[PDB]
Amino acid sequence: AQARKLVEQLKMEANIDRIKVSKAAADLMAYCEAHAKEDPLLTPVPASENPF
Amino acid sequence: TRVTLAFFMSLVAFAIMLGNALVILAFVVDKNLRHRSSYFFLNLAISDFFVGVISIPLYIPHTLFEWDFGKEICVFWLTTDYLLCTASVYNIVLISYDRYLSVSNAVSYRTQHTGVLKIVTLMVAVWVLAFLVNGPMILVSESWKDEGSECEPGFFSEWYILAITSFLEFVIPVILVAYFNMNIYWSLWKVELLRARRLAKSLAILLGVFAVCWAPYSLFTIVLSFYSSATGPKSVWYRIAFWLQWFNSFVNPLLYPLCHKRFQKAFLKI
Amino acid sequence: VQLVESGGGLVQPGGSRKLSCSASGFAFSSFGMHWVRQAPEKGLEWVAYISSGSGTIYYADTVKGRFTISRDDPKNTLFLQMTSLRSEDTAMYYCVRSIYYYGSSPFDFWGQGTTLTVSDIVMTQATSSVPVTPGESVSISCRSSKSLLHSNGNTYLYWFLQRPGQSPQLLIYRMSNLASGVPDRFSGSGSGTAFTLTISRLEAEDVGVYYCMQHLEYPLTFGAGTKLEL
Amino acid sequence: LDQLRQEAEQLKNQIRDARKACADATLSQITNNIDPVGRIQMRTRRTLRGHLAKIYAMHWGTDSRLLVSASQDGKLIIWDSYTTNKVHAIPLRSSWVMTCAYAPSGNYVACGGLDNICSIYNLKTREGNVRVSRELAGHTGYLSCCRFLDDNQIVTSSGDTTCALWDIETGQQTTTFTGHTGDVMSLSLAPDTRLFVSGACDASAKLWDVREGMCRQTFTGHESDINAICFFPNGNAFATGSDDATCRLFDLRADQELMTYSHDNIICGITSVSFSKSGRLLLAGYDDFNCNVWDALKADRAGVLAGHDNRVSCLGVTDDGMAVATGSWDSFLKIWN
Amino acid sequence: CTLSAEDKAAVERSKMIDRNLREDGEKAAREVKLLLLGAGESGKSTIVKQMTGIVETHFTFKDLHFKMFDVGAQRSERKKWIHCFEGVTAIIFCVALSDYDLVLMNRMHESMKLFDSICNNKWFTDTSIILFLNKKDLFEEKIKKSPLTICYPEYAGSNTYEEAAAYIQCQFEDLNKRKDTKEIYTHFTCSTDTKNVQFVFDAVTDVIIKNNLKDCGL
Ligand SMILES: NCCc1c[nH]cn1
Repeated sequence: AQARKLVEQLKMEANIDRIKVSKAAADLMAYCEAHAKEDPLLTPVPASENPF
Repeated sequence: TRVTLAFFMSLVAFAIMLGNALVILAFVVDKNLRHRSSYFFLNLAISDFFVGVISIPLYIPHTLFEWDFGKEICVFWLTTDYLLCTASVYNIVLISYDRYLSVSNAVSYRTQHTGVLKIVTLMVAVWVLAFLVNGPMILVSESWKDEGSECEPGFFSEWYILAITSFLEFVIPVILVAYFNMNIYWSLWKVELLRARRLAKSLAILLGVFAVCWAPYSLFTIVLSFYSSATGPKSVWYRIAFWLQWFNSFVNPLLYPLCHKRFQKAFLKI
Repeated sequence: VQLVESGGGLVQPGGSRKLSCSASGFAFSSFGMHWVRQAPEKGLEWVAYISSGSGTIYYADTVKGRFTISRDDPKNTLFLQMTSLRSEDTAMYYCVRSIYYYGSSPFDFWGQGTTLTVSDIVMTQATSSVPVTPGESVSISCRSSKSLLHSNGNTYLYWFLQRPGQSPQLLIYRMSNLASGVPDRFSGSGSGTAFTLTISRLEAEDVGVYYCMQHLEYPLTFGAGTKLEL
Repeated sequence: LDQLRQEAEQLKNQIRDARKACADATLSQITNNIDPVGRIQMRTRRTLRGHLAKIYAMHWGTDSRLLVSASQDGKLIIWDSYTTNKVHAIPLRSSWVMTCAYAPSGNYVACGGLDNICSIYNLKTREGNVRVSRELAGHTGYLSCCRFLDDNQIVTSSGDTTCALWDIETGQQTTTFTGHTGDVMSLSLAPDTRLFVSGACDASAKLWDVREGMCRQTFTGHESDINAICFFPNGNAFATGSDDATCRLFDLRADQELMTYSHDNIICGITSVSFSKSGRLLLAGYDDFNCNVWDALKADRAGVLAGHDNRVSCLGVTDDGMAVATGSWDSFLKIWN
Repeated sequence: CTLSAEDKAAVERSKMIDRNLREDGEKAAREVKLLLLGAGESGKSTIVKQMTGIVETHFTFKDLHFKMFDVGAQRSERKKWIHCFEGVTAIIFCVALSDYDLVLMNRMHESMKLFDSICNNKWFTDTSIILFLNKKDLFEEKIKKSPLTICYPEYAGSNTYEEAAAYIQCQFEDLNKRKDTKEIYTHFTCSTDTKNVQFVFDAVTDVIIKNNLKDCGL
């Protein structure tokens, strides 16, 4: 029973379409560059409007 | 000649002031020390800090250059000095009693709740009794009969007023501290060798320092003020016996408060 | 949730009178309590305030030192005591709850009031009567004498309603919010020192008297009231 | 039996070969042309006191003003971070708490621990108090983390190799996830609210789909147990920490490992991990009695936010990204920006 | 002040909550916490009677409040859960005597390994242990027919109960490796009167006295 369950689980997890690593790296760096002006802990907010 | 003496007196005054200012700051900064021990330590620190503010510096002109002070300053000086010294001694005794109750009964010491007003009641009764010990008689000192002298009490003429004062300020505290420390040791005695040796050494130090730093001046005063009233020349023995008394306020902030682990942690926090 | 008052009656000039309020169905030890007054044919009037912890007690600028406010927490009872009554205190009284923390809605539940008979930023209501027809949109505006936008960013105007033969219920708190149990067809907005409430798609049981209050700083001032009738 | 084992080994080898063939270029060779953040320093703006014992969890609200904290005294506290006030104090029945949650609608909170029961509390009522709305039971070990999926669905993970999804109104489980071998310690919901990933005491993590119940995928690679998992803003990455002084960055599509955060002077444990609002700063809580800030794309920087006298055991970030809250065993809670 | 009335009400609320929290916390640091531990079927049920998840038992003895925590229902790894007990006053350990021959690798060696793992743990370098040896009647009535060499080949003593008990007790106490910091107390589990609580009361009194003295650098 355990062997059959393991075989079924591995068969389910084996048939998966994949993409290259470079694509994921590009997507991550793109999202990182896309919000460079809205992060209050990379570019500090002027003290006139900062609640803290 | 005068320069070295002035430098040494200034050094002693600054040492006392810093040594007690550290403890006052340590209590002020930390808010987790709301227990009995910290209250008593703060009382000791306040007394010992005021010891070195009014007494030593003003005394320096009284015995170095020129007495431009008069009666109105002399009486104030005497009252302040006596009150502060007696307060410090009584604080030592109170800390000893607290520690003894910490071991003579642990169950009833862990399950009490009095932490509001009895503490301040005792802290103020200490100073009240400290005044009452010496204030009246020193305020009824007018029998110099000679305009122009040093600033010393008026009861150094009769020996039956010096003796009682030295008896109700010195002997009883020593007896009580010895009795409490002996109870603590004998109770905790019942691996063993090192602990017994260490604790015997610690208690022996904590009693010997007090006894040695407060006995000689009282002895010299009583012996010189019973029969041979030498009111003129004073040798080095008298002048070192006077100075030994104040040197206790340097040692006290090093033995009682600093040895505690909580206060070491608080100091490390600053 | 149920507050009931008692104590009203008829009194000769002078004398004394004590009024009580009994609560049932909530935590009486987390709410501050106000007493508010209404004249026989006029607008409401602020009277007194008592807070949680019995620390703060205010009073009216008119009868200070003559009224006594007290609370009893374990028995959940609120007391007012007055002596030497003149003819200016023939009116009805209301008990109001309030709780102040981040996000709350003060003046939420009112009582049923009691009757007594004896033998400062300025709020003025603009109008006295507006005839309307169901299915029409209505705007009711009132005015002030100083700015109400506090520095931290709030706004402290209150819009209350009163139908015939009933007690008031909060329509809008802090000049822009909506209370509990109220239909979602109301709005309110204003430009500093002058404010207006908007009602869309009128219906029955929506005719009566509307009131607007301030709470920027004590004391609090009332208006005459706008009567909306069909 | 032998044929099944041989088939499993062949499938594992095929998966490994496919993963190796799918690895062509690494991001460590791409960020060398990226300007670093530079030195980053922060200062204590507020300090919240009132807790006595240690602090085990904290969680931000949905508006970046209200705060929840859980201690070993059996106490839950709801604060305001703009004026250092207390809005609520909630007592508990079991003093052994290890997780908390804040409902996105600002109405409910949750607690759990070693009693095997998850308690759900309601904040807004007509009597002015806070009452116990629900008690969920059905696990056999101990709860490690609970999150609100919606206002009427909750998710729990325990130390019995089991994760579960509960429907609050009914009181009964609707789906169970099994397949782990040891204790489970973390889970982090996705923004689209359809998937979640969980890490075990067995140097592995698994990604799950909620509606169906089938385990979606499994990642391995750590030398020892996994103790904290957070989840990237876009929903296509996550990062984990182990009790080996090591952090790792995994992706759900490339099916491989991307970056390793480690340094020779660090030989203590990792207790919590969180990201920032743009995916450019990674905040980690170590056992060296201090936190650390890592450049998420270059994997080299050590901007210690020291200031605690014991182990830092939880941290969090606001939704608008304008504060960082840290809680440690020293019984204090601090706010940074 | 530069605040509205509502903010003053808010700070009053906060101060009141602070007072309540402080009172509760101070009332919650005036009690004794004990952690129970023993081997499988070690008779600790008898200890609980004579005196899922975590099971908490309460009692009050001579003006002290004792909280006993039993942790037998847990089956996960002990490394990721043992740290939450750093502040306990004492660990109670229970071990069986009449299980020297039964093999589950008898019971005695497994108990020895468990004790050696617990006593030298890093979180428990200043926490005292109270050791119970139980099931002694069957032990006395079992050595009349079975020799102790069945599990202790090195033993070369008399076939009497007292020698056996002394040998077992010394063998257990020899496991300690922190003789200068924490002590170990031993007692044979009685079954006729209320000594099993008096022993714990004495042990905790001694622990309190020593902690008090050693916190003062004395
Ligand atoms: N006789 C005052 C106490 C004293 C003596 N010497 C110094 N101080």
